[PDB]
Amino acid sequence: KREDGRLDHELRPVIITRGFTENPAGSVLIEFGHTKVLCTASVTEGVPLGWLTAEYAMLPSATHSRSDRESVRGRLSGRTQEISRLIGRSLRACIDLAALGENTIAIDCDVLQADGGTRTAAITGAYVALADAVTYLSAAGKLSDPRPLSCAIAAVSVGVVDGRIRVDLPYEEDSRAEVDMNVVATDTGTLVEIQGTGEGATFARSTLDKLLDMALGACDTLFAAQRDALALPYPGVLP
Amino acid sequence: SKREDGRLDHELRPVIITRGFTENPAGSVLIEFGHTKVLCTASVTEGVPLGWLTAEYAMLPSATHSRSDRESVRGRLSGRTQEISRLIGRSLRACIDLAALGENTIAIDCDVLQADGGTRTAAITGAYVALADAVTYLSAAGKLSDPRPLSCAIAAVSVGVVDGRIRVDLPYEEDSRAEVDMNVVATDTGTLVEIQGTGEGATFARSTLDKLLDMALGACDTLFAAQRDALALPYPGVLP
Amino acid sequence: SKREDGRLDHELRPVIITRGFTENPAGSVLIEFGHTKVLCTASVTEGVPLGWLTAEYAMLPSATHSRSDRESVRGRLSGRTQEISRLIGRSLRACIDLAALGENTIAIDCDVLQADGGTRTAAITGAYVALADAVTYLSAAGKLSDPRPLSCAIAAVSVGVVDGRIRVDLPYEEDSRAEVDMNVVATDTGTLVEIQGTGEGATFARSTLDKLLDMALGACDTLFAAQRDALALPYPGVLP
Amino acid sequence: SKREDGRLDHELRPVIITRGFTENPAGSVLIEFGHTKVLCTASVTEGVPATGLGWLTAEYAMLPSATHSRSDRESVRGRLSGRTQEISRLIGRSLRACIDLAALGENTIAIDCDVLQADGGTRTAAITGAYVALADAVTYLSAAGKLSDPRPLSCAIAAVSVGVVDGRIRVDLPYEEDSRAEVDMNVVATDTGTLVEIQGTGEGATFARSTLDKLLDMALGACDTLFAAQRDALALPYPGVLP
Amino acid sequence: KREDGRLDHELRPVIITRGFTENPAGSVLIEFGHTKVLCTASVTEGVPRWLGWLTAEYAMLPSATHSRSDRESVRGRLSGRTQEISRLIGRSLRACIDLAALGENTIAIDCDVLQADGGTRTAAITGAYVALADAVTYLSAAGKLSDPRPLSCAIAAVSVGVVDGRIRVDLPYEEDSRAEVDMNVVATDTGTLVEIQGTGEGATFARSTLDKLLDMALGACDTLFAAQRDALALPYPGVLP
Amino acid sequence: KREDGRLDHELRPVIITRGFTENPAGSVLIEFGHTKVLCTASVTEGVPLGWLTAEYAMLPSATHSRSDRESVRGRLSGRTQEISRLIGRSLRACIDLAALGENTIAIDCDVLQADGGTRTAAITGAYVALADAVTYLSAAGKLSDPRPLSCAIAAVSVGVVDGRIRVDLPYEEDSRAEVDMNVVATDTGTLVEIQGTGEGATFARSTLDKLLDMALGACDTLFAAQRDALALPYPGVLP
Repeated sequence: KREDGRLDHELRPVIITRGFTENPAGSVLIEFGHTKVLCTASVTEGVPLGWLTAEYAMLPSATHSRSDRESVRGRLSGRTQEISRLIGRSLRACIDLAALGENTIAIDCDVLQADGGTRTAAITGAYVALADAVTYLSAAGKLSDPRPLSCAIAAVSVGVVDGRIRVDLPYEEDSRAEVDMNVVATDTGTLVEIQGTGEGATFARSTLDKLLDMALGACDTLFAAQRDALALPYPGVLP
Repeated sequence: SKREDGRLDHELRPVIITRGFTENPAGSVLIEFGHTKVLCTASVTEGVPLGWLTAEYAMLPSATHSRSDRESVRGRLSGRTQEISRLIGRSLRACIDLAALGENTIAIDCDVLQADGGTRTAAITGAYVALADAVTYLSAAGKLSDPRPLSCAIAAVSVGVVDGRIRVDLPYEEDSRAEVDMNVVATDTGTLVEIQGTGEGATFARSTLDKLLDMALGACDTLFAAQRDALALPYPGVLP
Repeated sequence: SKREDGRLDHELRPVIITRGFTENPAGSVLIEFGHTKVLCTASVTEGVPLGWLTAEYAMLPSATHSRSDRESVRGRLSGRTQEISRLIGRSLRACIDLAALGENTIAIDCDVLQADGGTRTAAITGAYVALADAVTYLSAAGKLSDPRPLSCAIAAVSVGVVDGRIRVDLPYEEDSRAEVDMNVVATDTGTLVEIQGTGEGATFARSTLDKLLDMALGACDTLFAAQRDALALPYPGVLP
Repeated sequence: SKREDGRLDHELRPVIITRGFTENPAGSVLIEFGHTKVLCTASVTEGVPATGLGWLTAEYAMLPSATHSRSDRESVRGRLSGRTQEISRLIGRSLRACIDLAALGENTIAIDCDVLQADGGTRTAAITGAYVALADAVTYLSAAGKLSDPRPLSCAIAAVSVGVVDGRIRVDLPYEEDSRAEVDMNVVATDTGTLVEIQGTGEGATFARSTLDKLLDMALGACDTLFAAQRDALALPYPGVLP
Repeated sequence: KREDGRLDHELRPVIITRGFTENPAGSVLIEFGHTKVLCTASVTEGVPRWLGWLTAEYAMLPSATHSRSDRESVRGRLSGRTQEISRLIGRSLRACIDLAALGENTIAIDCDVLQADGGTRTAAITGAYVALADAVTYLSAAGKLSDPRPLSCAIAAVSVGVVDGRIRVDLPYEEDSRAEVDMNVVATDTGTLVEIQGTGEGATFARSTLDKLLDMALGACDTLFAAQRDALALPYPGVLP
Repeated sequence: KREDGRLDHELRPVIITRGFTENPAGSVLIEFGHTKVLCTASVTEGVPLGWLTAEYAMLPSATHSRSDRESVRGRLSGRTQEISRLIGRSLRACIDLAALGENTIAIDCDVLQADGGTRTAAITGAYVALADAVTYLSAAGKLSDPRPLSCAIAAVSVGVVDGRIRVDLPYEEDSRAEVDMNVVATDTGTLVEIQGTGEGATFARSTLDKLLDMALGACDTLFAAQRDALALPYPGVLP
């Protein structure tokens, strides 16, 4: 067994809390084990066909050692930009921006604690926030079509650690992985993206297929967790 | 007769203090003043630029009623951010013996998850508890030059004149109509630390100041008790 | 009994106010608090971004005893700068009826030519005189909805506990020793705008606060007089 | 052949590799994928910014006039675009996968990829060209006797864009094809039959796993041509005067 | 003889290649010996804040210098040298163009140094003019010109200074660093001056020296103007509108 | 005819006020007509052979219409950097940095009011400040050479306005000059730089002769003004 007592194919405990804050149309605190990310979906009137932007960031204290605030430093880190763009791509893949009307949805993912898999947790939670924002826009009757979402989005890290394929890697496993990867998938039997291979690793087709098989199994578990959380009543006051 | 949320003029919104909200920081405190939520962390490092303490305040884009642009993306800190950041630094350093801490550095981070008025005062109140936990952590690791670095407790609350009445801890609703606004920082040893941030366009008589101070200082006593209650619990994590 | 510059605890440094120091701005005021020299200007423009006023404070690199780095060259505004800039803007707006001004904008610039303590209080005191000249200018150009946009006068002074004594208008040396010190922003009507904390962070008794306010408000009276004397002269324009 | 430039779906644009385009850097390669043009240089430095292993960094930029309509300089805006940082990081990650930094010794190689003309596939061209520049930088260091081992390079790196355009799977997409593709991505591979990365590009889309397999098939088939083009160019004499 | 193999009045081999890239209306790779600069002219309709306008920007690729230099976009700011040279280029090119005759169109000039071995800004100006000409040719063929001949003269520039007690033109990096005094001279094919600038660090000069420097510089520009005409005599290498 | 009643070859009234502020070693308020520039020279304990650096900036209200503060914009204008570099290069031409101590002299030129010829005023004033800074340093025994200054620096603007050559152009003339430039010279019969200004224009060789003749005549007057002001005692003293 792993360090956290998990089996190789097991996700960490996933906790999805809708309406963690009240101002955003969507506000979801998602936890993959000790990894905690607050994902919000803010709605505005007027695009700059609707639009969806995505921004990812980590609180200075989220990491084991405190990192400098990017605002203080005066610039975004490369990693930040990389992840933000991944999230933006991932979410747009399952939303019909024409059915959204000329609206703008700003996705914000702020990591409160980082113990590996922060970008995949962020994507998984961001989708729930997006669902709530859409529910909100629907109530306020601002959607060109009642169902802009064509599929659900989830994501999970996967890699070879200690000679074995494992899913949802915490910090310690990730730093030890001979090959690692982030998989974004839909509940409608399709892929959205495979992202961010670990530094210095090259993989064979067979290895890719096995990594995908693992990740897709785990994603199914994520879709269910999302469905369970979304089955509850909207945590706020509908327009 | 009563405020929009049913409160009396002297009553604080419900106060919730959760220590060990995250594991990595030596101190991690989620504090809530009603709907206002601020994550307050205290990170510990060795060396300095006596020890030092620095503080940074920030608001998540979605914390406000309408999303605000991320400062890192905009490429600069807003004036509000530097004002409040410096306030927190001054306030906290007021009750620490940096000479009795070692050549260590405590970085205070206050990140607003939801803004509903009084974020900077909640931030200060929560930051003190985080600091206290950072001091406990340092103590266990045998890093202190003196066993008791903290010389007093810090707390803070907003006060103002809304509807011609002197009220404490203003939400956004009240704070937007306040005839006069401000933030008071005080110690649990009867002393003051700072009075700050008068509402836009607001002026106030000397006599009004004294009533505002009376009220604020009353609420702070409630805050110090809440802090003590929270700090009574065991350290919420693994200790060196 | 006597301070380094031969002053009593309650005495202000010699105050000099020179209007029309430059000709381009509607208001151009060189104010001096002893050795502290601040050029305060008021620029008038078309419309807002009810009129609006903004304020910006900055120190010339050579103003400080040891040359400080130019902010433009550094690539960022210091926190102290934004903090003071905001205070100046708010203070002035507290004694203007923007409606009486009509859609219009007054840009306040306070640039320190020489810093010897109390640069921000000098900047506020001088800025008001520049603002008055800006109003005078706008009136002559017949761009004012109301002839009397100014509802009161604004001045400010530093005060603190130095060498165990309550003292007003602290120079650089006294400021660095100050056990406690602050900037009091007052109106000539009899109200307060702000009491800005400044140090690294300190605690003071409420009775001490009352003393500090008492002396500070007295010194401001002297400042309001200096403002009137200067403003009693003819507009150094450049009349429209 | 229903492609704007006359190509079949599986065909690469004409590839031109010119080594020693400039003479100051240890490696300097102008690479062309049809009308796309990228200058890929490799500058060598003594030491590293601590264990005993060298380092390789990568930066990618587009000249203002490279795009169809002039774009503003990032230096003038005072900010790096997310696109720039994204590509810069991928290039460095891709090249490091085939270089033994220990066997390299404590030397640092700086890869710079500047787009002179942009007509799609600029980051895949950048990667493909950067490897040749890297190889030349290694030849330089080898001759100067600054290597802990004579052969730090364990494989060759190339990349090509692939996607679904006009309902067909196509490789090496120009500007116009890329801007209308249902699905598109950049495949980075080695010449040892392994994958380095599959970089998603564009607005965002979903694709069946069977489609991915087809995309990889054609992309990897195109990379073989790229690997041969790199070989043929490197078979020429070193354009500079090895120490 | 110089370490170059050149005489004191000799320019390094000059190469001008029009249509190096296809996207810009004008695109010229110019080489003063080992110095290589890509000079582009991008046509835009309309005007900034405004007669038409011309802007100029100069930059060096990190590897252009002997030791790789930091990318300005990564630094987070332009260097003073960059803005100094960018402005010099803008003034120089606008001096020989009638922006009225150009209509309300904007020409953006970009000079990116691929390899630096002295005289990069002068090479940039010389190559930029050729690109400007091609841009004017483009606009004409499109018809978006108020007057068929907005160019009133040809612009060229060269470096010159006193090295080892002798006056020389087109200084490489080598001589550039040993120069008692050196500067950049921009001139027209009419024989008039456009600008003299960038005196070497810590150097002063008598008017008699300045006159010697200018005479030398003007001679060299004659050669440059010939090179420009030769290159511009070839057909437009792009695909006219 | 010229607006202010000046002939073509004469300067606006020049006023030089040393010790305008006390903190810096050299502090000079110089005025060319209505142009006012505060030129200071600050000393330091080292360098980056001594060193001299210069910075020029304009107060927002210095111009007819307020200009944006550069620190607020977040970047230096090209004009600012162009002039800063010119000023530092000019002053360095007449000082033996080796003769100077192992110290730096930071030159700051801040324009209080701009009515044309700010940069030539800045240079002309900056030298006087530099002089006082040298006086200060030698009086502190922190100089290696009793006389680091090998010459005096002064500058004036010259151009063609209304078809005729004129010296020291105010704003109204500068904004309509066909040809325009700034001449930096020494008091020892040499030149330092001829900085082109304006939008850009050509001028004949013989025109350059006329421009320099008139400009160099004006500079002599400036050299006089500098001498007279430096003839007065140093305000402050240092044993």
